[PDB]
Amino acid sequence: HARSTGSYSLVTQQPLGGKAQFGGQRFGEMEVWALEAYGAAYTLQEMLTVKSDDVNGRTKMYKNIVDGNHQMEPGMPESFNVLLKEIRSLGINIELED
Amino acid sequence: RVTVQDAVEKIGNRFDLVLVAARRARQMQVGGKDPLVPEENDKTTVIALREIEEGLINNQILDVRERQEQQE
Amino acid sequence: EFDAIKIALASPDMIRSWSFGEVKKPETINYRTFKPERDGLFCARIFGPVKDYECLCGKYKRLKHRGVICEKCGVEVTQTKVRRERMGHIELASPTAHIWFLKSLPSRIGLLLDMPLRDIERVLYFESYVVIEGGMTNLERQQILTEEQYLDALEEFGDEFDAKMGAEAIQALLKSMDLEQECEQLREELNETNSETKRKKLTKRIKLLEAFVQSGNKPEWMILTVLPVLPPDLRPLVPLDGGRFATSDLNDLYRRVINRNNRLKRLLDLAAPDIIVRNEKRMLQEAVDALLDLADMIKGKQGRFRQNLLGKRVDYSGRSVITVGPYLRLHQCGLPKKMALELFKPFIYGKLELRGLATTIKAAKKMVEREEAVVWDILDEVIREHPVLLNRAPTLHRLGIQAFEPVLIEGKAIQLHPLVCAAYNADFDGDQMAVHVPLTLEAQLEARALMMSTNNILSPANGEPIIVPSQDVVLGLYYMTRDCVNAKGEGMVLTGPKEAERLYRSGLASLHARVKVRITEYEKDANGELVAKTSLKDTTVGRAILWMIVPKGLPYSIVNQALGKKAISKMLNTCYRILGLKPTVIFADQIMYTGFAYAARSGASVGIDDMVIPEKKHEIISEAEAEVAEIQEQFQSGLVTAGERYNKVIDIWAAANDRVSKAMMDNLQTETVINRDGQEEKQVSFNSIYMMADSGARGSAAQIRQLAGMRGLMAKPDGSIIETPITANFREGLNVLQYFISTHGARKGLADTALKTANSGYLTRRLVDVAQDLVVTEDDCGTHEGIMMTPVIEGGDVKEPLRDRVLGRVTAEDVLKPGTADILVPRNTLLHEQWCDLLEENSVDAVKVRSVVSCDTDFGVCAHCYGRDLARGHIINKGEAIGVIAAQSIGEPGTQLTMSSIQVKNKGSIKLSNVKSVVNSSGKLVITSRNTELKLIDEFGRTKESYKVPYGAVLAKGDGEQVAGGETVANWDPHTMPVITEVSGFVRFTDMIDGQTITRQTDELTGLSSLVVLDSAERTAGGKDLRPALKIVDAQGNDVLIPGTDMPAQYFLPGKAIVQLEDGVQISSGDTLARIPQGGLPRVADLFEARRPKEPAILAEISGIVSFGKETKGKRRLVITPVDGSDPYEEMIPKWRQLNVFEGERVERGDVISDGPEAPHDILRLRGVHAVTRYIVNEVQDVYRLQGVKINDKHIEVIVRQMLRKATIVNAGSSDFLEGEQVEYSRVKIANRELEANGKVGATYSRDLLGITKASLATESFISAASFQETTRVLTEAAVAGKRDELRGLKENVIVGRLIPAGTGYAYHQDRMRRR
DNA sequence: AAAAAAAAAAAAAAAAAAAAAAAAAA
DNA sequence: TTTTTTTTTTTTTTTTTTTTTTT
Ligand SMILES: [Mg+2]
Ligand SMILES: [Zn+2]
Ligand SMILES: [Zn+2]
Repeated sequence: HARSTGSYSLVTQQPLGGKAQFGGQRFGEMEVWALEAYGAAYTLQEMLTVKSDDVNGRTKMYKNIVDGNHQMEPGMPESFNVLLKEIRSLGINIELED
Repeated sequence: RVTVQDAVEKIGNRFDLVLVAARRARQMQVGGKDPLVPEENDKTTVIALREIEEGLINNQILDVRERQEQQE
Repeated sequence: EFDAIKIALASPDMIRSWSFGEVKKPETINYRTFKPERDGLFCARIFGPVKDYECLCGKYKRLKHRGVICEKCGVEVTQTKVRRERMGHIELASPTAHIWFLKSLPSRIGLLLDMPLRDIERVLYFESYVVIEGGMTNLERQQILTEEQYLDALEEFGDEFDAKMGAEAIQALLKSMDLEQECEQLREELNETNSETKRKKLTKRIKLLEAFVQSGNKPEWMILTVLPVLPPDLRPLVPLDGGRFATSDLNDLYRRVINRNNRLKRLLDLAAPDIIVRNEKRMLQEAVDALLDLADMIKGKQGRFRQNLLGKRVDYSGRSVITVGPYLRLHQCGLPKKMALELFKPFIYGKLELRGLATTIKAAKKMVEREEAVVWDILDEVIREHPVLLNRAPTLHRLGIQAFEPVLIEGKAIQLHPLVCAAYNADFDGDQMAVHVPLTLEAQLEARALMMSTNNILSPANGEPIIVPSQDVVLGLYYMTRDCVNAKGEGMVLTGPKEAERLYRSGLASLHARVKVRITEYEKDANGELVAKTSLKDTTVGRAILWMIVPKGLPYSIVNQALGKKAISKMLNTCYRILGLKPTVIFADQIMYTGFAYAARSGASVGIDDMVIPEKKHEIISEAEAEVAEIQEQFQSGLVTAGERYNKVIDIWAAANDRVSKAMMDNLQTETVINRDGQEEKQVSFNSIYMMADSGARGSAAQIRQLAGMRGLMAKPDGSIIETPITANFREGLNVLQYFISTHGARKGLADTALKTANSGYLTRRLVDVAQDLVVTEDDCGTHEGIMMTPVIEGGDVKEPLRDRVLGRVTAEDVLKPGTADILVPRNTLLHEQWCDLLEENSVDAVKVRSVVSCDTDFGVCAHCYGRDLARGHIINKGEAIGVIAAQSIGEPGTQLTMSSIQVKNKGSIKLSNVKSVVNSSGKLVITSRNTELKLIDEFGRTKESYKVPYGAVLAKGDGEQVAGGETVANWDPHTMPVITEVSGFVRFTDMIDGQTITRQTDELTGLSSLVVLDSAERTAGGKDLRPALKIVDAQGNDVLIPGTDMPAQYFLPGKAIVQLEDGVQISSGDTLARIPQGGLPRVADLFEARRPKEPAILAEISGIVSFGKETKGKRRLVITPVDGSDPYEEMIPKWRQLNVFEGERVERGDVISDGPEAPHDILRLRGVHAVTRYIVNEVQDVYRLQGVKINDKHIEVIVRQMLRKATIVNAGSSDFLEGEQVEYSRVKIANRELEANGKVGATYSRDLLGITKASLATESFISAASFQETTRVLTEAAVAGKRDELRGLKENVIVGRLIPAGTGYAYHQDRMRRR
């Protein structure tokens, strides 16, 4: 079972799992440790920001790929902002700085 | 390329190798700055690594080329 | 984008600003039209449109009306994303106390107001009252009341005095607190008060209050007044497959909260009685509690931090069952065509668009769907050289993900290089591997330069190659090079390997026949110049054929052996070390090819006749039966006990099992008895099973043993080995009961495997969590301190030589060979195999070497402190994160784990470490020092042995002498605690009161009785204070003066002692005066958590003479008086332990008082950081060595460094720290360094070993801990402290989604930090 | 008929930590 | 008779998804 780009989850814009849904594999905690065990940094950022979470990022990467460019635009993980909003829902005041 | 250990022999850091290779490949991929070494129907990555092996690429040639480009 | 992130507590004004309206309706939609209800949970005019750039009423469906809000429905025509971003709020009629601060244990509001949590809970739950501004009344400010006392206060103080109950009361309390007076009075009390619990609570409160005033916060903010509400998008109303709605409980909780708040407002409008509104307020508080504790969304294995931030599903992925293929090269792996065409679909579309074969991307879509032959050429173009990551399921070590060049192949299985399988721990019984695709040029170069399988042929755990050929290649090679006495082509001469191959393949010559040939070997002994040497070599035909595959540099003798598994492994290691990397990769591919091919040519099958049952099995078994029957009848007659009979039977069964083992090995290994072209000759056997066991392909002597000979003796459920062992073996039949016993043996092993893996996962989890931050940052700290490195001997042969320990590290001080004043190497030069061998031949016994735990690096580790980066030759690079690789190396082998006298052997001189001896009466040399040790220095001069000699031993020889090999010298009596005497003289009865202190017990066997000293309790209290004292006196009766001091020789015995001698008998030096009566993975987990063992062996807290204190006041008190220092310290001891120190002993600080397991914390506070890390690394290394797995000490060392990252202050010094404060070590280090560089003075600190989880919680970066092992506590602390996040480590940056400052990204960080 | 918790199965094993109770004074 | 220390006891953490009861 494989995938290139299909429907994402609603609550968090992440690729679906499983086989019944046309999903993608899980880059789990252990895999992240194994990646950062190397000096591999850009690949991890691509895995967990542009290929899985960043709603605007992945669309732009797709468009660049179709245009022969392999350029990465950082943006920000969507689920990160989701977590920020959720914890702001509690009695917690968290914000971003300069 | 079987491996890039020779590139490390040329640039012992093993990390700036990746940065310079990616910079050269990005510059020569999107447009302009044609590769200076013959290719083998390979992607920009492989030819950039081969050029780093050949020694014509280093940590200074990219900077001086950018400076000359800036000067014009 | 943002260098750092900040956190603070919620304020009503900020809550109002965040929201964009009040959701007054506890409703979903109008349920009369399809227009969502006004100010409902899904409110358009509060949040935004449901459809992009279209109003709810449809007034403006056009972009030109962007920004302008309608009036018919009041919906601001924007993108639907505004619904995701815009929040909401609920104005609560009654204030609500936030619940996280209520049950945090310790509660924030709890100790902030300095009242018990029970009273706070009772007050908030509307079942009590509290005092607000008691004033001139009988009621204290913090006093709480009940309904009866409320009525009493009303009757007596219904005037100005006032009180409340619940949320409003607590809000009034918080609003009516100052902070200046609180801080001042609390500081005064801390300075004056000297009680541990009050002092601790007071300093905790001072820290909380000073942090709060430092932060821009007010206590009332911790009580909710306006409740924020999540954007509707994050709480979607998903309809199930039909006419129904099934969304999260969040919508239900919000509906409940809004309904209850509306009901409370309505009742307050109605002015209901206080009881009904009280119930309403309590219900509203419960509803807010249920809505808040979101926690689960943030908590749990399925929380945002762990399920959606760290471990994130990713596109461009796939998976499949794996399968073998020889034809692949190590730098590439196969790939099913379908997954190739599916993964690179964006890439193929782009390549087709650029190629011009199509214009609209839909044309390329229809092309790929049609499977047009053009698409395959595009696939070969994109796949040309474009690595992909092949990852297995349990990613334990960094090798769990390796890059590979795809090679499109038909089928549906991920073909894998065979060799690399060994690294993955991947067997082909159906395991499923995942394929990921790097996208960007950064990532492609990153995968090819680091994760390519070529770049990883040396493991990070240790220097052993990881590409060790596994099972089939090894058997083929071994069968290719193995001499038989005679065969076709035996006894000729070959001009070279080429015609050897020609002869074998033609069938004219056997694959192996001892024969002389001509081989040319190339050697680079000169300055990197190849020299050719050739001559006649006696070898084997298959061996000569193999020689064509070795590169030039290697010698020839390397392939003149049988080439077992270990031989091939070290042969590849030699190739890697002498010829670099590329030759080794080519050589590994070739060795796999030439192993599989000749294994195929061998036809090494296994039939049932390949395992012969030795004839002695029956006879050995029958003799064993006769012996066990004889011992059984001997027990029947009563000559022995049941235990003695059991032990005897087990021992003889073990001996018979060994006999059968030896018989079977003799039968197998030299089975071959064939002609030599003469009469007869024996040779190493060609029996199939023996070949597959000797080569090391599969199994070993242990495994073959139960295929032919008896299985031995299996364990009944609890290891209690049955006295009727399995007399049968697998080749023969097994009866029913023997199989039942084997099931007993095997089910426990399977269940072990399962739960052991479960636990090892969590051990690795903690290990990586506690060593996330450490990233190599500095080349060298320029520090001279280090740890001593020596070979390890437990009391026998050396378990692990000095070379293995020292290899790959950086020396701290110059090596001083025993040619004293000979500078063998510089004091700070790296060490590798050549220098290691030079030290070895120099016979260097101990070396000072640099360790990360000693490094003076700031927020990191000095590179030279880490030495050689395993998995690569040269030294560590600037950046490569050591913490995660070290944690993985320590944790991965967790799966492999499983949950008298001395006879000196070698010949050498005798050395005594910590020597304090005396000549006994017989003339032998006894030891009067508990901590003395014996070294056997070989003739060379090095330490080849070391033995712990207990107190009062026996020695035939003396110091500085020589003992032949095997000469028993060390011996002692471990039964009774000796009372040996230092001097010689008469023995009186001094303070031996008979009838009150002691008793007379008669030895019935002989009649020669002996005085008996009872304990302190059994006798009278009057005799309790009367000490039993044995004093030595001279012939004249005068006291004997011990040399070195004026004190006489008096000995004080403990309770339950048996005094041997009587009055009127002289005693020599060293006479016993009284007969004194007397683990697997969990061990590693306990060790790294650094927990107090069951019996915390207590060491000497301070140097000085020792004495006893108050007796049986719960425990016995020992007081050590320093000779020149201060005595007043005391030590309580459970006196029922068999202590080691007498009453008149002078010992050094940190000397064992009661033996047993040693607590790490006391070891530090008594020995030192180097000593405790030595103990930890040695013990865990012993645990791993128990199973044979090898882990380089550096990883344990760095983990230990992280475990002690925290420390405590002993004095504030000229700084502004609190003495009772407890802070990160490097913080005080840099502070005191900058203070000392100036004219001021520094402070003093004591280090402590916080357990791996404990030290992990000390991580200042709350984001790390907020994602690790808890959310409640970490978030509570971050909120109260208002701790800004620095984003320095590796885990937090992953959460933020920016480049990790570990590998390549480090350079980028090195740029960004340069900006500021 | 409408609104609201979990008292309504559950316990193991072990550990960390907080609160209460019991020595042992002067 | 009060107060500090230690011990003991209670409670809260550590690797597949909600009806019945009351007003
Ligand atoms: Mg398997
Ligand atoms: Zn409208
Ligand atoms: Zn250092």
